Amino acid sequence: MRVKMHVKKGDTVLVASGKYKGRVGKVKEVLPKKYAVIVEGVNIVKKAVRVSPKYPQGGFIEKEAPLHASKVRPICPACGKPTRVRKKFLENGKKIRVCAKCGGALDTEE
Amino acid sequence: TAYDVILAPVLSEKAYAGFAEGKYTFWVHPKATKTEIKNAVETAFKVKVVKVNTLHVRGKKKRLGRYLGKRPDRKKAIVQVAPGQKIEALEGLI
Amino acid sequence: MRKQLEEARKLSPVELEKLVREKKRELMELRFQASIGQLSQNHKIRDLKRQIARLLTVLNEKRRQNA
Amino acid sequence: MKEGIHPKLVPARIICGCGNVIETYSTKPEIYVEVCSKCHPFYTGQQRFVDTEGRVERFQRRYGDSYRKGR
RNA sequence: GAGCCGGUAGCGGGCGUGGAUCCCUGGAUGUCCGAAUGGGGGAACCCGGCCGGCGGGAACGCCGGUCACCGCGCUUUUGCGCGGGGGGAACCUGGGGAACUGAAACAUCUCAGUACCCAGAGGAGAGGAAAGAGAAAUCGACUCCCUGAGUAGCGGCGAGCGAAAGGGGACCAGCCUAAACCGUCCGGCUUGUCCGGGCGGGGUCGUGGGGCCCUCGGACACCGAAUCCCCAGCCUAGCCGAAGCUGUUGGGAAGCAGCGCCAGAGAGGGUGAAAGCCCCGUAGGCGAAAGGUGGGGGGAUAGGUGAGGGUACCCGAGUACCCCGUGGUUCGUGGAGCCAUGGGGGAAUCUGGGCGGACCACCGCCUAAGGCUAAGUACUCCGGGUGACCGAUAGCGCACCAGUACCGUGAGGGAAAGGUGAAAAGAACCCCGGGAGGGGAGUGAAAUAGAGCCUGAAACCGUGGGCUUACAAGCAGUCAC
RNA sequence: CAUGAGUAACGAUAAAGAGGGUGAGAAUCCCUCUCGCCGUAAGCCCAAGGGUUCCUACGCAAUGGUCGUCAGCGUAGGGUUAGGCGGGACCUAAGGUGAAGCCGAAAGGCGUAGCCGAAGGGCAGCCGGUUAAUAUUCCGGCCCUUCCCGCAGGUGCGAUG
RNA sequence: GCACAACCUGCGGGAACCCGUACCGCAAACCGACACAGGUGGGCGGGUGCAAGAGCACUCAGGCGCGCGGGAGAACCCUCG
Repeated sequence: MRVKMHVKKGDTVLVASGKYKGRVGKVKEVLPKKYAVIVEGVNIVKKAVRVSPKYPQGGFIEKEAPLHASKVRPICPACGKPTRVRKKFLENGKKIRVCAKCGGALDTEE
Repeated sequence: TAYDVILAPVLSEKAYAGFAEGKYTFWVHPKATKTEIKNAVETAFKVKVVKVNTLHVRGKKKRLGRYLGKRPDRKKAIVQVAPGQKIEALEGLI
Repeated sequence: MRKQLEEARKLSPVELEKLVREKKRELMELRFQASIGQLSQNHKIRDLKRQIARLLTVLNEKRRQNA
Repeated sequence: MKEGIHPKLVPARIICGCGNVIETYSTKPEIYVEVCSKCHPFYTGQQRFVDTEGRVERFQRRYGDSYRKGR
């Protein structure tokens, strides 16, 4: 939780929570880790405006706070994140490797 | 530095009528010489600078929560045509 | 428009001259716009300014190289 | 500055006083005069080559003028 | 490394893994004021003279490049080509320099050479190779610390004030120039043989230097940046990086419990109530760059140093020195020394001349009246870190739109206000009402957590209840009943 | 946070009464009608100094010494433009500055000259009409101002000493 | 220098920028910490009457009605007969 981070759009687990049921992290800041797991919001029973239906009450409430979420999940769930061994000419690949592994290859899924 | 442009039309109401038949009013770089008006005028809108006058105004009365202010400096200048040409679209407009 | 960075690289005296001048006029166009299209304009304004800015950065670079 | 000397520095200080004596004569020193003052020289001149001056100050003067007199 | 269009989140539109936000180093215009300097001027705004430009050409008017002053050296003709100046919390040198209070008065004295006005060099200057110490046939630059005695002593000898060599310590380069003599030379005057100014050898370190005669002499020394190349220390961006889940009481758990875990890194904070194994690029260790800075270690660059006697001597300051008029100094007038200068006098080249003992006779001491700088104590703007250092009336007054509100003419003075909650889910909607605000619904773990909204007591005013009160004189009370 | 205190006080003894109106509510706003006090001022006018505000539109919980649907109050938007008015684009005194110069321990003291420096000098327009709002600035009628290019006619023209 | 292209003078042509007004403004907007009866510069100061007149009394234009109201109205200070 700093100028540096955890997972990004990613897809991860909820340990100390109410859901645990991991899923799509719609957006995650740089400093306040502020990340939305699309896993628990509300309605803000909207303005009474025609902003929302003239008869409103916003629906998708999803600002995800706490940072006990168990980011990253290869064939393994709760795991920290490795770093590199480069291996290839100019190779950062700070992919995530521990027990199972996941790096969010630019392919099949984030 | 030398980017000729130096203005923002006088979207102002009262100023309208003039636009309407022969003169036109605008906001101009608080500073341009009146002859500056004549030149920006002339080469800018391909016209015939006639009667170039000037006025200025700063802001008064803007309360800001716990502190306050009243705005910056808005400059006014009016120039007239020779035949009634140019500014067309602008004028039909507002 | 890093590409524009390129064109930049490309032109020289009277060129960059009237380029930035005309472009500038363009942004004027914007100034005018201050109450019409507007919405998608935004960018014409901010970026266009940044662009012409570059124009100048260059002129400086080149003729500076000169004298 | 505008009045030191010209041929060095003689423009400044002076703390002083007195009261009275009578020492290895009959006793101690009638001691006291908490006073302060100035203390300095004088002015004069000669010629470069048709048209001149000097200004300067006293002694240092005399020797000096002699000196550039040598040239 | 993958998100950003600063604190505004909102509107209305966006840029970007063909390194976008952003961290750093060097880039570009860089408005007008402010040393201001082209001129003026109540700064932050009005004037002007030169070449370029554009426009309606000339007149107008903008971008522009333009044009103080100073002293400073150079071609006397470039007046071309430099310098400074303008700052700066504290430290710093010198310039000038005060009452209180003490001396229970107070005139010597005292605070003190302290406060303050100033000028100025810095990043630190200060001082800095001895006419020193000190008396032992001794030391050896200067500066700062401990000690040296608060003795030696200074004094209405009263209040008081108060050293210095040595020793312990730290830090240890030393280096130079006019000093006529050399010759060289150009100017000299005026010519021969004087002075003037350039090159030098001489360019005194603890004493020679020069000129004549002879012994001479044929590779180790670097500066105070002499100087250059580097591992340039950093600057700000870097990187990794140790091990748990199941349960479980909970709105919560990181907690109780179970078993499994790390450790050259149980420093701390952060993740809805107190984790080594969850957040943290930390303690673990390592990391790293082509710019901006150098001591080291070494090189080279190395100016310039680095011999012996002989001989008539001439060769570091214009005033030493002595009279009085004064400063220093532990010295306040004294038997009072040395350095230091304001008046008048007014010279010596190493048999020279001040210095130990007022002074005289001695021995001894040092070598004056020019020059340069490093290194060790000071200082704190600014950065980092630690605190039997502080919690919002203490802390900087100042914890965040406080040096601003606001008083004063100016000078100048100089507040207050920190927290809703765990996260905004902070209040659709219905109902009295002009509104506020008031009852409901939803919030939620609570909303006597509801927006000045945590904990939220005393004071004071309030709604209800208990006892009590219209022949009563008493702080109070209070013992009794 | 109390207390006299819900008493003292409302800023001038230049008085006001009605009708209708608009409003959630109008002694305290709007029209209109009776009525008193100014008038030599409670007139207008330039200037100073203030610097918002002025207007037009919404609003009143704060503010007026209660009111208050009123405002010089709050919110927003628009509002003054001049070759000839003024001041500089010119003059100067006192007077400040100051190249020179005289002068201080330093910082300065004094200062010709040239400059800065005035509803004191000097200079070319007025009146009638138009905006919520500004005017000899705008419009219009009428009357000029200097400076530049030229041409036409005319001359020892040509400093600012 | 002028004098052949300097100045005096007509006509034509063409020029002329900088800062300024709003409104208050003998006063609730300027000065007294207040919508404080204090002060603060020049312009006839309309009219009637009065010997004269910016004083007098009523008024012209033009300006108001001071900003907390209603109420009976005894003590008594005020103001005045």
